[PDB]
Amino acid sequence: MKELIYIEEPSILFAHGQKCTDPRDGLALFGPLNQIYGIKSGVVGTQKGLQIFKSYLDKIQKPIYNHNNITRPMFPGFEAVFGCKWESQNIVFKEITDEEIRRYLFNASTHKRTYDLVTLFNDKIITANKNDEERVDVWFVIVPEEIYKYCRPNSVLPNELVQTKSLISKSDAQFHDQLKARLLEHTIPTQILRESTLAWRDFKNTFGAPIRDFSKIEGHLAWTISTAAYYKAGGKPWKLGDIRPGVCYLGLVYKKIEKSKNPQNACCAAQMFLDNGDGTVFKGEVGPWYNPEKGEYHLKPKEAKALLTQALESYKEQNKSYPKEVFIHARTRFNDEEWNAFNEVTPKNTNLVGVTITKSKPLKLYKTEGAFPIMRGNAYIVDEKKAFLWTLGFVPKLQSTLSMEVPNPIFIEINKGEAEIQQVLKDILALTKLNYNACIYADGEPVTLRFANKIGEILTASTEIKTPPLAFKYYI
Amino acid sequence: MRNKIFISHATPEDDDFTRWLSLKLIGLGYEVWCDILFLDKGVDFWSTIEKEIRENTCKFLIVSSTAGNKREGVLKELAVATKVKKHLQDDMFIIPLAIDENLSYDDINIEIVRLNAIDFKKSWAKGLQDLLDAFEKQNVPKKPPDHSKSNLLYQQIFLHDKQAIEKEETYDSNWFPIISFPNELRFHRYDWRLPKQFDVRTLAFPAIRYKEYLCTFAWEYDFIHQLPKTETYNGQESIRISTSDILSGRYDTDFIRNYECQRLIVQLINKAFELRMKDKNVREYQMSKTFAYWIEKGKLEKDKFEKIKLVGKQKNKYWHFGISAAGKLYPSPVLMVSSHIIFTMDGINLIKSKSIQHSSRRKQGKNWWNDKWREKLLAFIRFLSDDQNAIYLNVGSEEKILISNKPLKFFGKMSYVTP
DNA sequence: CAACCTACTACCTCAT
DNA sequence: TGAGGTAGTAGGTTGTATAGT
Repeated sequence: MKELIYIEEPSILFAHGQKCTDPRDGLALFGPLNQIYGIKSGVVGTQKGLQIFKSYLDKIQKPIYNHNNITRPMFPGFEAVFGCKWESQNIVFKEITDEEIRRYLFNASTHKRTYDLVTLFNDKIITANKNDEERVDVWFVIVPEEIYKYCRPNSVLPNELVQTKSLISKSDAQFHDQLKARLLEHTIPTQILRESTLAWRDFKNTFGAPIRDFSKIEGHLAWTISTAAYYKAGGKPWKLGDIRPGVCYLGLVYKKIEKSKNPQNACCAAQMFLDNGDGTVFKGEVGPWYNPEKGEYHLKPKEAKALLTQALESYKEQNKSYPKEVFIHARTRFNDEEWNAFNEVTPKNTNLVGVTITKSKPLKLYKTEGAFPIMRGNAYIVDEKKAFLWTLGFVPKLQSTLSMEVPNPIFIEINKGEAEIQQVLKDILALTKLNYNACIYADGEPVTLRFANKIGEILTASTEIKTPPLAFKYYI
Repeated sequence: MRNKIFISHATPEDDDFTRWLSLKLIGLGYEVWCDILFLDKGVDFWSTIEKEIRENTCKFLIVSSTAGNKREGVLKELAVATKVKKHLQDDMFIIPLAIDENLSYDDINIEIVRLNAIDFKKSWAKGLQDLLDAFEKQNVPKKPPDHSKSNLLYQQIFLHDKQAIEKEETYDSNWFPIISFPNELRFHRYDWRLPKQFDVRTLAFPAIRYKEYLCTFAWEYDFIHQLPKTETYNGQESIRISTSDILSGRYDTDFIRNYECQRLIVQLINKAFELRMKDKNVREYQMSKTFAYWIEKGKLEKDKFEKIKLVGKQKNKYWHFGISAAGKLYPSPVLMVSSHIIFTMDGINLIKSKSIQHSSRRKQGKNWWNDKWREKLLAFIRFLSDDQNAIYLNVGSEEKILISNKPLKFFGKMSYVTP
C-alpha cells in the first residue's frame, strides 16, 4: 500500500502585495498587479457587429451572475475590479461591410476563400493604426457568424452561393490561426470574437431556442473575456506569489508540416516563461526533426544552440544576470545527442534539467468512499525522478470537480538532469494558475505547453516570415 | 467613539453584494459591522444589533433591492436607525444602496423614497466613488488603507469551511497486480518450421515472431497440430531466460537488451487476455486500438452482479459496461483495466453508427461519478475471475499467468470534506 | 473562434 | 496485413438533481 504526497496549492499574489488562492476572488478584492488607466477599443466589423460589441461592452459595466455562483464567482464590473475604465463611446471603427464579405468569400476553394478574407482584415487593421495617431491599446475583431462556418478545412462552400470559381484544383487554413500570423511582423495585439458569442440571444435555431446555451454561464464569460482583454493592453494582472528568483522555464514546440514531401520538416518554437507568464517566444528555424521510424520529434545540435542563446541572452537583458536554474518542458523523452547541445551553451553555474509531461492513460484513482473523486494535489512518487500528479479532480474551495468523471493525472518524468522531484511538482502546480486568457482555478497541463499547438499553427501558416522574439500577447 | 459602520442587507437574494463591499471596505481603513461576518449561537441575536447600532454605529447602509423592501428583518433592523437619526439629527445618517433596476419609484419604501439615494445600476464602482466622497465630505474617523487586514476575514469567513482538511483516507486504483508468472520465457529457433506466410495470431497460444525465433510462454510441444513439423524440434536449441531476471534489470545482452524484452512481455499479456476472454461469456466491441469486452443483456440475473448493476437502458437505447485490458511492468508487474460504455438498441445488437456511440456515451457518462465508476469496474473484473480473487490467463497448456482482481490501494492524508 | 478536460475515429503516413 | 504514434475531426454542456418500480 503506497502512499502519496500532497503538493500544497501554491498561491498567486495580487495588487497591494496580498496573495490569495483564486484569481477570480482576489481580483474584486484587490485588483491587478500593475494597472494601466486607459483602454481605447479598436473595432473592425459590420454595422451589426458594432451594436453587438456596443451592447456587450455596455453590459460588462453591469454585473452578470452565473447559475452556480458557489462554483464560479460573480463579476462586479470592470471599473469596480481592475480600476481601468472601459467606455462604449470610446470606439475607433474601421468598417468591413457585408458587401465585401460576399465577394471575397464566395470561392470554390477553401484556401483562396480563407486567404482573401484574411487579406481584407490585414489592410484595414494595419492602415487603421498607421494613419490615425490614436493609441489603440488592443484591436478587437468582430467576425460575423457566416464566416466561421465557411472558412475552415473540411467545410466546403456550397455549390450555390459561389460568385467566382477556383482556377485550379487542390492538387494552414483556420482563420484566427492565419490572421494571427500576418500580424506578427507588425507587433499589433488582436482579439477575435464571433457574433455568436456576445449576442447569442439573436441567433436561434428552428425551435426558437438559442443555438449556444449560455443562460447558466453568462457571468463566467465576463471573467474570461474582460480579463484576457485587459492583458493585451499592457498590464499583467498577477504574478505568482512565492518563488525562488532567478529560475527559467522553457517550453518546447515542434509541428510536422503535412504539406512537405519529407516527413521530417517541422517549424520549431521555444516559449520561455518566468514568474509573470507574459513571457517571450523565440522562433526556432526549420529543419528535420520528425523521426518517422521511432515516431518522436528530436532536434539537431545546430538549432538547439541558436535557440537557447537567442532565448537565454534575452534573459541576460530581462534580468541583469544569467539564470541559475532552467527547466525544459516538452512532450517527448530526450535522447543523448540533443542534451550535449544544451549543456555546451549553458553556463557552468546553471543547473539544467529536462522534464517529460505526458497526458497518458496510466492511472485513475477511485476514492473508496463517496461520489466525489480525490482532491487536486495528491501525487504518487514512484521513484526519485518519475512521479504522478493530479492536476484534475476535486477542488476544496470550489466544492466542484474540474473533470466530469474520475480525473486523469499527468505523468512527469525527469528524463535528463537530476533534481529534487518534489520541487518540480510544487513548481509545476504553480504553472497551472498562470493563464491569462481564462481566469480559472487551475489548468490541467502547465502553461508552458498550453498553447503548444496554437503557436505551432501560427508559424507554419506563413513560411516567409522572419519572426523575432515576441511577447505572448501578440500570439494569443 | 462611534466609528463602526453597519450594513443592513436583504438575505439571501442580495448577500452577494455585501460580500463584495465589506471586504473591500475593511481594507480601505474602515471598521465595519454586518450580520454576514459573525456566526451567532447566542440566544440574543437582536441584542447585538440594537446595541451596536445605537452607541458605536456611525452610518447605516440599506440595500434598496427587490427583496430589500419585502424582507421582515430588513425593515425591522431599520427601525432603530430612524430612531437614532432623530438623536444626532443628521439628515443623511441613512443612505441607501440602489441595486435593482426593475423597481420603479412607487415600490420603494416610503421611509427611504425621499432619502438621497445612490445609483449602483450602471457601475458598482461609479456609485462607490460617489459614496466615499461623502465619507470625505463628512469627517468619518477611518484609519489609512491597509489591505493586509482585508482577506484575513476572507480566509476565516468563507474559505475556512472549504479548505484542505487533514483527514487520512484510502483510494482504490485500476492497476491490478500479477500474482505469479511462469518460470522462464523460452525462444525457439523454428527457421523453416514456421512458414513465412503464417501469422501468429492464429497460434491459439501467445506467440510473437522474433528476428529468428518465435517467443512464447507455452512450451515448444504446445502447438503441433496448428503448426506441424514442430515435432522435429529439440529442446536444447531453445534459449531460455528466467522471468524474474527480466523485470529485475539483471539481464542485458548484445543480441537483445532488456528494454526490448520488456516490450515483448506487454504484447504477450494482451494476446493472452484476448484468448482467455472468448472463454468468459462476453461480446466483443471492435475499437481502434484494442478490443472492448462487455456483457450482453440478461446474461446475469436482473442485469445485476453482486447487487451491482452492470447493464442498464438509456431512453430506448440499451447501455452496457465494458473493459479493455493492457500491460505495464514498472513499477510493478500489473494489469491496467480501463472502463468503457457500449450501446445496444435491443440488448444484443450493437448500434453500427459510431456517431451515436460517442455522442450518447457522454449523455450517460457525464451522469456518473466516483461511486458508479468504481462500483461497475470493480464488479466487472470479479465477474471475469475464475475462483475468488484470481484470474487464470492461459499462456501454456501447463504454464499460466495469474492475475489478482483486487487492485492495489493508495493511502493518503489530508482528504477533502465530502458534501 | 470563451475555455477546459476527457473520450475516440480514419487518415495520411512510414516501417517491417 | 498489423505494428505504433501523431494530428485531423467530432460531440456534449457547463454538472453530485428530485419524483417515484
